[PDB]
Amino acid sequence: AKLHDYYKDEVVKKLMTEFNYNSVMQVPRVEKITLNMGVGEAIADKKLLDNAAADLAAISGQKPLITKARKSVAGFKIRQGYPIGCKVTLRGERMWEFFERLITIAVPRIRDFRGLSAKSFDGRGNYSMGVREQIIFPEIDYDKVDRVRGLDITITTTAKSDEEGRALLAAFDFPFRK
Amino acid sequence: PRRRVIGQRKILPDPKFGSELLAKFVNILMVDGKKSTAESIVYSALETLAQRSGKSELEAFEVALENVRPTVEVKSRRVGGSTYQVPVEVRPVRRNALAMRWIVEAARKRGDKSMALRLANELSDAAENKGTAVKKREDVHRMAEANKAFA
Amino acid sequence: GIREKIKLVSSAGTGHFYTTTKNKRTKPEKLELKKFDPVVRQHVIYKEAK
Amino acid sequence: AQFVYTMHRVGKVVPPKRHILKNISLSFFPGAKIGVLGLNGAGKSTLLRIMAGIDKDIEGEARPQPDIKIGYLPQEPQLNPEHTVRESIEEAVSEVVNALKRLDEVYALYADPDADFDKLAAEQGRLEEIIQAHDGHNLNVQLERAADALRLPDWDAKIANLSGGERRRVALCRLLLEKPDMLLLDEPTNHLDAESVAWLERFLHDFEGTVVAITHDRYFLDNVAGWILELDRGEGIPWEGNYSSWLEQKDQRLAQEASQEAARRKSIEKELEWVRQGTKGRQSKGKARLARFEELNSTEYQKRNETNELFIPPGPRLGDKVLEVSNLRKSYGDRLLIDDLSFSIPKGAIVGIIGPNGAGKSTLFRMISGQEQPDSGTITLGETVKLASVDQFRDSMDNSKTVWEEVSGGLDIMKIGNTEMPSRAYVGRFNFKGVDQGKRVGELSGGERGRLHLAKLLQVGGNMLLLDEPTNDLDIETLRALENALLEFPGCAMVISHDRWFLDRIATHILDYQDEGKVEFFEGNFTEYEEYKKRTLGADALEPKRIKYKRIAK
Amino acid sequence: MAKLTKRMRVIREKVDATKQYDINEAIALLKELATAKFVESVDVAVNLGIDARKSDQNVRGATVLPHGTGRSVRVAVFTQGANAEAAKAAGAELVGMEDLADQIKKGEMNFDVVIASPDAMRVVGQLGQVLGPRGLMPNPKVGTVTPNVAEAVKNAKAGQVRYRNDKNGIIHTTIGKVDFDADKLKENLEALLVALKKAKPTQAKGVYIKKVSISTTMGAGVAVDQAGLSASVN
RNA sequence: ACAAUGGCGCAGUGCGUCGUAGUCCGGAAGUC
RNA sequence: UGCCCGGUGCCGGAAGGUUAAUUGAUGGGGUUAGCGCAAGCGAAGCUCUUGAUCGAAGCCCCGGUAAACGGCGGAACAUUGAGCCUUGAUGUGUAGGAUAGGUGGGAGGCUUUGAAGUGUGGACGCCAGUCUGCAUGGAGCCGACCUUGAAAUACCACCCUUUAAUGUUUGAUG
RNA sequence: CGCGGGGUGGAGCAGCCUGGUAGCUCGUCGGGCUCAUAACCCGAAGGUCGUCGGUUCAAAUCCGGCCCCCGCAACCA
Repeated sequence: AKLHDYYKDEVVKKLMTEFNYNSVMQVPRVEKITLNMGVGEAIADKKLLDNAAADLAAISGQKPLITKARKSVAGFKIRQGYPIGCKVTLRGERMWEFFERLITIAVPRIRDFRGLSAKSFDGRGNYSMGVREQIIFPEIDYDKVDRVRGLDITITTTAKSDEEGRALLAAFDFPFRK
Repeated sequence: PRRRVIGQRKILPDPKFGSELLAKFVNILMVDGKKSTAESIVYSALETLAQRSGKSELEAFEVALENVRPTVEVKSRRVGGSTYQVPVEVRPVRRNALAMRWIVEAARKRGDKSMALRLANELSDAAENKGTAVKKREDVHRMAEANKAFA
Repeated sequence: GIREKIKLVSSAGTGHFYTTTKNKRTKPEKLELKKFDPVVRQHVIYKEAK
Repeated sequence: AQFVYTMHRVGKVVPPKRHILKNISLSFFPGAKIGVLGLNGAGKSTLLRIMAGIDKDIEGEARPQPDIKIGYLPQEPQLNPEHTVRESIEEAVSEVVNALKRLDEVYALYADPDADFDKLAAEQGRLEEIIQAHDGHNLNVQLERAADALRLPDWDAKIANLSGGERRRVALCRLLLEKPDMLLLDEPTNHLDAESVAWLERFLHDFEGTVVAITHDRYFLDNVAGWILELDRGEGIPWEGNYSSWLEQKDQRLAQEASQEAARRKSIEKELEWVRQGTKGRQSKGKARLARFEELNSTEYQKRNETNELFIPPGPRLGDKVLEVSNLRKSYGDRLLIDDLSFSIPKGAIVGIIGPNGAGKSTLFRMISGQEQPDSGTITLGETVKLASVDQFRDSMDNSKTVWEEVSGGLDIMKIGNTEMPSRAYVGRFNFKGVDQGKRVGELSGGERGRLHLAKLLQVGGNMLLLDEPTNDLDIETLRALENALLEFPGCAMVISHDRWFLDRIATHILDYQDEGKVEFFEGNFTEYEEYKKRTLGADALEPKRIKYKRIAK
Repeated sequence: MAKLTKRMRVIREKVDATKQYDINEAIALLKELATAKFVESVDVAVNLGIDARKSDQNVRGATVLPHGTGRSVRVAVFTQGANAEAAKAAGAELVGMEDLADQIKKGEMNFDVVIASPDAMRVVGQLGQVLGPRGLMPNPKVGTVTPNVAEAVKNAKAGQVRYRNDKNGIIHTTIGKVDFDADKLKENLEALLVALKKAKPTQAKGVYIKKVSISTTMGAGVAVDQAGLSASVN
């Protein structure tokens, strides 16, 4: 709803004219954002994953994709095709929607956070980070969830450098209020 | 002691009705040496029975006294290097002494929220013959009936 | 072991059967398929199993 | 003829288990009252499913007399959820009621100007032959009054709200109006109350042409009970009589047989062991080692299910007050189930619950589990109390699911109550070896479907058990197992029974549902209630009423 | 139920008890063993092989026998409406619009033949299940309700007999009185036997008679060897 | 110490609270 | 001149288990008087097949045995089942206490006493009722019953079952 | 060289043909009963199942590969 527009006009031209590019397609556009929870819910309990699923589906408007283990591990017993966690890939609408909610409300509510963190880059231009306590989102509370989990995030973007990604991040609005 | 054994020593009366069966009843029920907190919950147990049931307060402990009272008991009698359990008929003096104790032990064991509550349960189940006190007695009965063979 | 031999009986055509195998180890259910009937000269549901 | 039913070399081969019935050759004659006995997996319910014609995938010939009507009564009847009157009228008098309705149309047609009088008079002949051939019919007040005398719920009541015995007693009363001549029936003693068991005993005992059932009660085996068909290696052994000393003899016949077989095998192994040292090998190395071991030396299978036994999960640690009911009242329409009922259950307490089928016992459970509310009065549970409910209605998702999967829910690791453990090892503590786990719910015996049921609902943790009719589907070695398990559990349970020993195990307290809105609570073992009952009886003796005649004799 | 009383034992001890005889001999015995009670009516109780449990034989019906049965040929019609509209010409003996069979517990018996109609039978007579302790109330079990009342009445007046098998194959039937001539009696007997041959057992063994028992309203009965195709009656 | 013959507050006692819980218990342990 | 009866051999016992010849019951099949244009159904008699019923020794089992082979570590009659009658007795799956199997006959009695009542002995917990011995009594109970039910029970055939007694027939043992 | 059995806590053994729980006796340890020591009572600890890897989802078990101890045979000349 909100961030979508602030991205098109203000953010995009700011990055353009820091790398002095002449094409507006050489500007990073966010591509997707992944919501993995895989804290082993389905290794000792099939329905705890069903739960976990529903909880990602409350913040995203629709059911998630159930993830699965890709080979045999001896030290955790599991096998290829075995459920073990759940993702929700977000492109478009739901990306925006989430992105907003997140930075705006959630990012203040991160433990002892008060500035900027833009040092975690893949090599291409892509950003990730974790979530220890899931209740930091505006619609997830402890007086709503049955027991608390974390989860983690993978922000993909058409950047070709970490100069690029690193700037993108700082050009967004962290307001320090609820 | 084997020479200077003696019987009961002067119990202090019931404050309310004056019965020295009730006097004993209270005595027994106390713990940590307080008659007050005892007799307090006792009268409460009587009232709740005489209320619910509708019966006199009198017959609420006197036909409870009759149905918890035993008639035979089980003596584990070692008789040399051998040992046999034998019955004998319980001594009249002891016979309702035992009764009143057991009605206090029954409510201590058999649950509910408070001891006056637990006892106003047993005071029913006494006189009806199914109670936790009733059980004790319907147990030393079976167990003097198998050993009836030896004596 | 030996995957069991059933004899799949017909009920709009032949009075006989076609012959095949199935795993009864994992199917207590009675087998049915469309197999071709020379008496009717048409394909048809075949039924019945061991 | 003498053969009312006859059997020629009948068998059944199940290659996962063992051969479950073999070479059954029996002849069933008029007047005989036969109980078919044996363990789970002895094939006793299957032998009756064969004679009823339900199961016909067998070797040999299972053959009924050509003029008999044959009645069969399963453990879970085919009555639809529909109403009591509608299901009672359905498979019995329908064929006669349709003939009586066409016969009324023919009456109406005799007064119609265009009806064909000659075809009306032939339809009337073929109708009156049907109504006479059937003989009985719906009638004005009979079946309806007979069902009320035999105390069944409302004629406008729903068959789906009706519990084990009632639903079976309707099914039976119906079945009997449909096919009388020979009775084939599937452990009829389990889940049918005192006045219904005394009724069943009387009826079976007076019966014509014959009776073939199953039982797990020592009173049945003394009163009905002319002949005993023992099933256990898949062979049938009819024995004429008798009394509970035969059961004791059977236990001693198997202990002798198992030990004599175990010695013959061991005896053979010492001779086999030397052989290598310097025989020629000759007939022993082939006949002994290859042929005898695995198949011939493998008779000890049925006796081994006795020491697999069974398990109940113990509680989560829990306080002194578990359940508090005060002045509870509950009714269904016009029928008062519960009225001013008060009790508190202490920790370590095992509460036995007695009285008729449909007295209101499951409706208490439903109020405790919040699927009902008190009409009047109150039910308060402790805060940390977790419930584990076991019904009469033991239905499930599908019949082609494995034992392990139905219990595990597709988990290798289960959180059983407050504690993690491997699922396969948990499912086995209910008597299930790896080949019995891999079998399907439709394949299983009732007694295996019983251990299966308990193994499933007990995974949520054994904190407060609400068990309705535990003995229901069980075979006697699974009955010993449940009892042994229960002797080691801590308690916090409210349990039903009808079985005297099982009652003796489950009381440290009694809830006796006596009459409409009369439910009595007493605190003690069933032996204590018994001494109290004998004291009431004493006083009842002097009082003149013909009520006391039933406590005296039948 | 009560069974074989002192009065029957003693009457039987005077002339004869439980044996089969030629039809001429039996009837002579029965006639004189009669006691009184009231002037001697003969009825016959015919045991044959039944496939009646499965209605694969007609031995519950009613047919006209050549001479008018009983002592008076007594007919009552339970009927209503457009069926006995067409018995206007012919005439029903007695019309019960609902209520007409009720005299029995006042010491009063009265019908040879109860004719019933399709509108009436649904009201009155449709519970044929129990009529106890006698079978006289009108029932589905002998069946054939009226297509018009007219023809049914004409048949009954002429001499129609209502017969059922009991339960196990005894077919009780009124032949007539003992005052009827040997030749008039013979005919009814012969008639009941051809009525059964028509209606054969299909696989109750081919037997149309087994044991013939014979009776009168008061005396004591005797059994016949054969009653139908042998010669004469008296 | 583990507790309502009690705990806390305004030996015993008067009120009021907590209602059987590892709690307003005890000072984690502990259910005598 | 000791220890071993688990093995192999044997002896003593058969309650149960398995079990021959014998016996040939039931089911199934063939034929076709006959039913039907009719498809197809099929009696009787004759056969083709299956093998209820009985049934032992052996064998499993139970008890012994090593101066057995060997091994000695790490024609009558008594009793008693069953097939037919014959002669009785309950006939209760819903009310109705129940004796309401079910149909026909059928409204008044000999059953020379059959009253019935009062009481005795047995039978049914349907012990109201009747069944069924014997004393008083040489005399009519009982049918709107009393009562419910759609139906009510006088009184004669008689139906089969649970079962009893006589006549038996038969199979067993002794 | 040729055949095969058994390696399970400190000792001596079960489990193993049915792969998902390592069970028993004695000793040991801690607490009691003795003035002290045996016995006795209560409670607990100790095991890569001789190993190495394999099929399997998973091996004390089923299958192989090494290190051991004990048996059988070594004969017609």
